[PDB]
Amino acid sequence: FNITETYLRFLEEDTEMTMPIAAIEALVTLLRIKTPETAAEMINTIKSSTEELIKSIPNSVSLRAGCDIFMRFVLRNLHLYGDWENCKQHLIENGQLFVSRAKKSRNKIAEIGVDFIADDDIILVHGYSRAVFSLLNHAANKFIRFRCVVTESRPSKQGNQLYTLLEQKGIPVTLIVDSAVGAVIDKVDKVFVGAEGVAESGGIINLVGTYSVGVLAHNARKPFYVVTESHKFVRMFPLSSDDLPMAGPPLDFTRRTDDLEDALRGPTIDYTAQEYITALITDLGVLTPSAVSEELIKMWYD
Amino acid sequence: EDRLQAVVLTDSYETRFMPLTAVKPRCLLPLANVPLIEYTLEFLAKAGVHEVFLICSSHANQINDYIENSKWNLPWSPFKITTIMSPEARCTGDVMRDLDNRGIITGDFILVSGDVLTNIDFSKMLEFHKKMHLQDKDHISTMCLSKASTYPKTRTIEPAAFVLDKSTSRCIYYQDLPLPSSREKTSIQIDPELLDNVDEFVIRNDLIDCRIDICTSHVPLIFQENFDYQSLRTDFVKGVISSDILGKHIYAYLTDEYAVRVESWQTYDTISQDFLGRWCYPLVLDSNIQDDQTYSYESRHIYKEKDVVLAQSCKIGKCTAIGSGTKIGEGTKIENSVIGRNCQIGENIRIKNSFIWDDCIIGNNSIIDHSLIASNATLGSNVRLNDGCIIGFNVKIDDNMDLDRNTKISASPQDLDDQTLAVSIVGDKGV
Amino acid sequence: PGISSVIPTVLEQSFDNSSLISVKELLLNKDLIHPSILLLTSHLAHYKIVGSIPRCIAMLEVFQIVIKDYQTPKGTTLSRNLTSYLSHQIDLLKKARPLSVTMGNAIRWLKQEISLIDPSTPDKAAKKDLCEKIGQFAKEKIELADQLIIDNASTQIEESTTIVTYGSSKVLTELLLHNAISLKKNIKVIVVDSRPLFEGRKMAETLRNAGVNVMYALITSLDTIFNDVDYVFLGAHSILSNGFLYSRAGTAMLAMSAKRRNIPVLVCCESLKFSQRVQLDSVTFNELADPNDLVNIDYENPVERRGNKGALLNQFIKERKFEKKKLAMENKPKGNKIGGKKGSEGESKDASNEE
Amino acid sequence: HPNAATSDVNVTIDTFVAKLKRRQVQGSYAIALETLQLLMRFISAARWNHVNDLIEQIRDLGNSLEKAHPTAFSCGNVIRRILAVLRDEVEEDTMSTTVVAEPLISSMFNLLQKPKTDYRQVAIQGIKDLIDEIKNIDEGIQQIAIDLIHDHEILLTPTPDSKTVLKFLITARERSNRTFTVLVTEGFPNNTKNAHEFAKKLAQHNIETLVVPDSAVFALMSRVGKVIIGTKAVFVNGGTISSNSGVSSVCECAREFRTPVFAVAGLYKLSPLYPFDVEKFVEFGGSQRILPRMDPRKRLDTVNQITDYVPPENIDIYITNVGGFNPSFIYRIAWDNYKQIDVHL
Repeated sequence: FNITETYLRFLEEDTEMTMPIAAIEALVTLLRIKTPETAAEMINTIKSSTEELIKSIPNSVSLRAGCDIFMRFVLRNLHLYGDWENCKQHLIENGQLFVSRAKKSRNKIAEIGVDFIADDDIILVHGYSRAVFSLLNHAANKFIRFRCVVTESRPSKQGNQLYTLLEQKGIPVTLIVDSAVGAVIDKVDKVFVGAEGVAESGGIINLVGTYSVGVLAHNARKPFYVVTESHKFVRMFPLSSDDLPMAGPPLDFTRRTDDLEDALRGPTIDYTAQEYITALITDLGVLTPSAVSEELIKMWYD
Repeated sequence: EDRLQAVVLTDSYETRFMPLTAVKPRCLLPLANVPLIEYTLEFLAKAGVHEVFLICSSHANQINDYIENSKWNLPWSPFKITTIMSPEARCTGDVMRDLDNRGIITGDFILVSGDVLTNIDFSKMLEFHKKMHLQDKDHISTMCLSKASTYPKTRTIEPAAFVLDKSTSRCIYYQDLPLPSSREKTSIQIDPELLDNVDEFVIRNDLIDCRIDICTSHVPLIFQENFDYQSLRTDFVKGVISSDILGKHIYAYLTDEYAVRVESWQTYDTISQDFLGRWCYPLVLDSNIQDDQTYSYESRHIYKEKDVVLAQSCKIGKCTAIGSGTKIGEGTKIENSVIGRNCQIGENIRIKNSFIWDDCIIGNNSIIDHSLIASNATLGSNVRLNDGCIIGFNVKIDDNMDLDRNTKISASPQDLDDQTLAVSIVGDKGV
Repeated sequence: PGISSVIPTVLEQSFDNSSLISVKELLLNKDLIHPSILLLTSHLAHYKIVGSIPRCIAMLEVFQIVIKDYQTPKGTTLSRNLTSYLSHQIDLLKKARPLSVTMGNAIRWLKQEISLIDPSTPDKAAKKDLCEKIGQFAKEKIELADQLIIDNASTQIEESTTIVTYGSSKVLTELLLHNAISLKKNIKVIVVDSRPLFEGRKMAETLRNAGVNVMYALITSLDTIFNDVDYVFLGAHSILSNGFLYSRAGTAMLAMSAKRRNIPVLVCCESLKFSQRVQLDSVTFNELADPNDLVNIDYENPVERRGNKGALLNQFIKERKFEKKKLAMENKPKGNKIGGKKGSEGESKDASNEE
Repeated sequence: HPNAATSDVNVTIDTFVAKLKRRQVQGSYAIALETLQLLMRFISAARWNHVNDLIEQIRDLGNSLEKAHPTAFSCGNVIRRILAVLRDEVEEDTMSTTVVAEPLISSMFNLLQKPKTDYRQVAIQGIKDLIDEIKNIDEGIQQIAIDLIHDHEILLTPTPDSKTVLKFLITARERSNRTFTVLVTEGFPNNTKNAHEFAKKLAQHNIETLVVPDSAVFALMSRVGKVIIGTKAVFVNGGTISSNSGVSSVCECAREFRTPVFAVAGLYKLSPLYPFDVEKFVEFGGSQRILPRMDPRKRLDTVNQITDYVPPENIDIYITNVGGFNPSFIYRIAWDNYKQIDVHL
C-alpha cells in the first residue's frame, strides 16, 4: 500500500500539514486497513514500514521521532485492558485528531510566545520553523513593534526563502551573511532559532550554522531562543560536537582536481550543547533546561 | 686514581650472527643507524679512558679505516686508539698472553668483550672497586650485573645462574642450563668448600650478564701461567673460585639500572626496542653523538632526523626511527620499526616490528613483519615476510617472492637457502 | 569495644573537615564480630583494586554469608539484636574506611527487608528466601544493569577510536574488554594514574593481559599526550542531586582539559550510585587518608628507602596532605549511562524521584 | 667553520660539548657561566687584527654550540648578548674612522634609512658586566616582586626546581609583616626529589608548608590566591619553558578559576628565539623511572616528558632584575639586549 509514496505526494501542499504530522497521518492510514485487532500481524509490519522509511531517508530526523510517539500512543490505548474494539476505534480516530492537534498547539504558542518580544526589539532570526514564523506573524497581528535581521543560511538557500516570506508580511528586513554574523551582535536585542530536533541532553539538532550562533551569543551575553512544536523529541544523545546520524558525508577530503567538481562537502547538520540555549518554547508550557529529558522520561517510562 | 687504559675485545662473537659477518666485521653493524663500536666508545669517554686498545684480525682493514675516519684520531680526543693485529680467529686467552708479551698493562686496566650500551655511571663502580681492593691485597677482577627483564622465561641464551654474597658480593658459581628450550637436564652441582666462609648464600638466575671488567695487573700474568684457560667466564671465573690460588677474590657488582650485552639476534631486537623506548635515559637518539646525527624527538616515541621526506596521508606508529635523506610513499604503515639513512620507500607498504638498515629500496605493495634487512639491499614488489627473517648485504630480492618463518638469507655469493643474486633460489641462481 | 582517638601527624591548619585516623593491626576488640567483616575492613584499609562498584558487591556477599551463618535464638527473635550487630559492622567499617553511597543504599535496602519480614515464619524457611532475594537484587541492580551500560556505550563509541581513562572502575574495565574482544575495533587506550595508589596501573595490566594497545601516563604529563584523544571515560563514585561528579583523584583535571580541548567527557554510572546529599566543592566532605602511603619514593608500592622525607610529627609545619575523593564541575561532563539508558548530568535527580 | 683551528690553543670547547651531550652540566645558570668563560678564553688567546672576520667566526661558533645542544638556550643567549654589545661599539667606531646621528629615540625600522682601538678591552669588560648581572638578579627582583603579595593569601607553586624563585620566596618570608601559605605540586616523574628539598627549606625558615599531589591541584584552586612559576626560559610571545613537570595543567587550572599567575626570571634566561612549535623545543624524559620490568614494557609504551611549556595566555608578570613586565611587552626587553640579525646564527 506504501507509506514513502504517500509522503512524496505532499509537494505543493505542506505548511498546514507539518512534515512529521503528515508522516503520522500516513502511519494511521496504513494501520487501519489490515485490521488493528491483531498485535503480531500489524505492529511487526508497522515496524518494517518505519525501517523501510529510515532506509529511504537522506537528511531528515523528525520522521523517526514522530513514529515513536505514535507507537507509544498505540500501546497506551489498551493499557486499561478495555474492549478490543472501542480501544481500536479510538486509535484509528486519533490520526485525524493528531493533525487537528497541530492547529490547536499553534493557536496556543502564538499567544504565549509573543510575550518574549518586548517593545521595540531588533531580532536576528536563524533557520525556518513553522512555530517561530507564526510567532512573528501573530505579533504583527497583535500590532507590536519589532525589527528583523535575516541570516544567510546555506542548505538549499534558506536565507533568501526566509527573506521573501518576510516581504509578504510587511516587516523591514536586510540580508546578513553567516560569516559576518559576529559583527551584528550589538545592534541585536535577541537571537531566535527554529530546530529540526531537540536532544535528550537538552541540546539542539539544527542546520548548517547554529552552534556558531549559539557560542557567539554566549560571548555577547545576548539571549538565544529555540521555538518549536512539541513532537520533535528523539531518544538521541549526540555525545560530541561533531557526531550525528548521516547518509552522506561526515567531512570528506578529496584528491587533486582540475575540472572542479568535488568541493562542497561540509557538515550540513550541527549540534550545540545545553548551556547555549537561554530559552525554549513549545505548547507544553514555557520550559527550557532539564524539561526536554523529563518529557522523554515520562513518554518512554525508562 | 687518574690514567685509565682500556682493551676492547672485538673479533669475538662472529658467526654467532649467522647470515651476516661475511664481508664486513662484527661491530660495524648499526643498532640505531649508528655502529655498535660508537656506543662502546661513548661508554669509554663517560668512564674516563686515556688510552684505547682494539683487537682486530678478521676484516681488520675495514676497522682500521673506520677508526681513521672516527672522531678519535683528531688531537682533541681524551683517548687514542691503538689496534692489535693477531692471527685469524683465536680465543680470549691467546690474546691475553699476546698483550702480556708486548707489556703495556699498567696498574688497573679495562676489558670489555662484546659491545654493551648502558646508562650506568662508571665513577661509582671505580670507587667501589678501589674500596674493595684496599680491603685485602689478593683481589683481582670486577664483574657487572643488572636486574633481569621481569623473569628470564624468554631468555634462554643467557642462563647464567650466580651464587653471591650478601655482605661482600663475591661470586661462587657459574652455570648454564637449556631448561625450557631443551628439556633434558635439571641438575646443578655446587662445591661445598666455601660454605661457612660466606654463610649468606644467595642463588639467582634473575641477573643479566654484561661482560665488562675492571682488572688488576695480576690478570695477564695468570693467563701466561695457566695457558689452559681459553674462556673468561665459563672456565676462568669458576677456576679462580675453586682454589687455584688460595685467598684470591673476584667482584660481582649489582646495579638496578639497564645494562645488556649484545650477543644474539633476538637479544639485539629487545635492546633496540628498549632504545626506541625511554629505557636508557641518557642514551637517546635526539642527543646526537656521531655529530652527523640530527635526530629530533617527537611525542609517542617517534624519531625523525633532519631532511625527512614523507608523502601525505600516511600513518606512523609507536617506537619508530627514520634516518636522514629518506623518502616514503603513500599508504604506508610504520609500526615499531627502524629505517636507516638515505632509504627510498615505495607505496602501499605495511611494516610491523621489522628492521631496515641504511640505503635500502623497497618495491611497491609489500608487507614486512618482524624481519631484518641489511645495508644496500633492495626489496622487490609483492614481498611477504615472517618473524625472524634476516636478509643479508646487497641482497636483491626480485618481484613476487614469499618467504616463511626463520628463512635466513646468505650475505656472500653456502649451506643455507637463498643467496645474493637475482631470484635467490626460486629458480637456481647464485655463485 | 575498639580503639578511638590518638592520631598520627599534625592536626593541620587548612583542611580539617573529616577524620584522619582506627585499627590496622588487630589489638583489643569484641569477640562476637563475624570474621568476613574483619577480613573486608583489613582489605579496604590498604586496598589497591576497589573503587566504588566492587566495594558494595563485596559488602553484599559478606551480608549473604552472615545470614547463611545466622541461626535465630530461642528467646530473642530475628529483629532483636541483628540491627545492633549490623550497626557494629558499619561502625567498624567507618573506622577502617568511609563508606560509599552504594553501600548506604544497600544497608537501607537490608533494613527495609528486616521490617518487611515479621518474626512468625520458621527460621530456615526465612533465610532461604532472603538470600534468594538478595541474589536477585544483586542480579538486577548490578550485573544485568552493568550489561545494559555495556550495550548503551557500544552504540555511543565510534569505530576505530582513541580513549583516555582513569581509575579502577569495574564497569569501565569490562567496557574496554567488550570493545577489544567481542566487537573487535582499533581502540587505543591511554590510562592515567596518581601517586597514593596505582589504580590505572592495575587497569592497564589487565588490559595488557587481554592484549590491548595501551599507553600509560601521569597527571604531570597531560599537556603532551593530548597533543589524538576522542573520548574520556570517568569512573563514577557518586553523582549528587546537584549534578556534580564526586569521583576519585585525577578526574577533574582531565575533565577540564577535555572541555577546553574540544573533546567530550563520558561517565558510566549505576542507578544505586545516586544520592540526595549535596555539595559544590572538594573541601566539603573529603575521604582523607594517612600520609604513610605518600612517604616512600613510589615506583612500585613497597620499596623501603632511607630517602629525604621521614618526619611529620617533629617537623615544624610540614603538612604533606593528600585527598582521594574529589569533585568535578557540573557543566563539563556530557553523557551518563544507567539503568534508564541515558540522560545529561543537568538532569541528575530524575532517578531519585523515579526510585 | 670547524674546530680544527681551535684545538691546541682552545681545548675547553670540546669539554663543554661533552658536558652538554651527556648532561654533565646542569641548570641554565651554570651553562651560561661556562659559555662566558669560553668567550673569555676565545678573546684572551686568539689573534685576529680584523673585526668583521672575527664576529662572523663567533656567529659560527654559537651556531655549532646550539646545534650541539638544543635545550641550552642560556648558552645561545649569552653569545647573542655579547654579539650585540660588540656590534654597537663597532658601529660607534666606524663613525669616527669615516670622519644627524641622533633622530629622537632608539627605534627599529632597519628597512628605511641606510647607513687600532681599545675595542677588545670593551669586549673584555662586556663579559665581566654579564657575569655580574647573572651574579645579582635577586636584588632586582625583590624590589618589584615583594609588593604584590598580601597577608593571609595562599600561594600554589609548580616547578620547585628554580634556585631563583625559592630565594625570592625566602626574602618575602624574612619580612615579619608578610604571612602566606605555600602549596607545592610534587611533579612526580622528575621534580619529586627537588620538591621535597623545597618543602624542607620552607620548614627550615618556618613557612606554612603544604605538599600537594599532582591530582589534587583542582581540589584546591578555589582557595588559591596566586600561582608562581619557576621558569627556565622565556620567549618572544611571552610563553615559558619551565624546569620540568606539572605546570601546564596547573596554569590551565588557574586560568579557569581566574587565579593570577606570576613568573620569576632573568634577562639572560630570556630568549630572542620564537617557539613556533612546542613539539621541537620540549625535551622528553626517561620512562624507566615510571614502570619496572621490560617484558611488559613491550606492551606498556609509557609517555614522559621533562620540560613543560606554558602559553602566554595564562601568565601576567615577568619580574626580572630590571622590573615587572607584561607578556605583551617582553619582546621589547629582548630587543633592547639582542639584535635582529643575531638570531639565525
